[PDB]
Amino acid sequence: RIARDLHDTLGQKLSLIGLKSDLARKLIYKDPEQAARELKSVQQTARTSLNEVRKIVSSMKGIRLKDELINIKQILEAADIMFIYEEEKWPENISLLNENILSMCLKEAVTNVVKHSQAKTCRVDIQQLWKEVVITVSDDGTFKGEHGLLGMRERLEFANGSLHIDTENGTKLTMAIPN
Amino acid sequence: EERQRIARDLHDTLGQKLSLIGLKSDLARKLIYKDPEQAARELKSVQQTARTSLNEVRKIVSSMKLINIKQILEAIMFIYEENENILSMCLKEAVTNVVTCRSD
Ligand SMILES: Nc1ncnc2c1ncn2[C@@H]1O[C@H](COP(=O)(O)OP(=O)(O)CP(=O)(O)O)[C@@H](O)[C@H]1O
Ligand SMILES: [Mg+2]
Ligand SMILES: [Mg+2]
Repeated sequence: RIARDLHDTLGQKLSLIGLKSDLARKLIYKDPEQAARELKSVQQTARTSLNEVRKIVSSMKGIRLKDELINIKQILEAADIMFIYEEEKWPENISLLNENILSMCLKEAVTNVVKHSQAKTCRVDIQQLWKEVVITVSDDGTFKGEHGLLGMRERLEFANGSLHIDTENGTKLTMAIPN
Repeated sequence: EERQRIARDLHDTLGQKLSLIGLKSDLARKLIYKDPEQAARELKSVQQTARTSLNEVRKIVSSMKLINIKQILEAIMFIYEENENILSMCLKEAVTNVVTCRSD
């Protein structure tokens, strides 16, 4: 996973930084022009490696719940669906990891609204109850069915939480996760 | 805090090594003609830092992914007589540092 990306994209860059380096050395007196070229190559590869790092560190830190909310506001307004959120007391101390899980889920949910729902409006509820945080997303558009969905289910279930789908007044997704 | 530790270490050591590869590379370039033996020295320095980054990636990977302490002690006599993450990592470092040990 994280290991294959690290080892591969980053590994291959770093390996290459060494090889090109060593080549440019071999050419300092025989072909200084070609040493020079080789090293701009080195610097370009090193810069992009820094990008790779950025990305990896970003996945592993996890998206924050708050930031995911902000994001879904943006997304729905861009799809012209109306964003309703009656703000209430914030989740006590949810896991840093569980909070990512919720953010990822909420993401794919809201996405499915802008994609299939034909919805006018979309409600988002975040509430802390018992020793578990539950987020609800409903949308007033007809359900189109009966990847992403089974995905939420599983992420959330290895988590020890659950997912429900209700297609009576649209599609109301309910994710719950322990802390 | 474990994915948080890992993101942090990756960004730390690899952040720095890659900037250094940046700057040194750029220097050797500046020196190809005005000072080639120095350009060469600089570049050996770049290769070495690429090596050590490869090592660092290698090790972090190893943290996500006892016989070993025994033969590492051999190569200095040791005694032993018989959460997983924290305990194995911490004992590994413990004996790396001691390199008689039942704890030495
Ligand atoms: N809010 C919604 N309104 C209406 N239908 C929905 C819906 N959310 C999901 N669906 C239905 O579920 C189907 C598949 O959902 P899922 O998210 O698993 O796949 P998808 O079609 O979004 C592509 P991906 O697998 O890349 O997400 C859709 O084709 C659609 O019929
Ligand atoms: Mg989908
Ligand atoms: Mg030590």
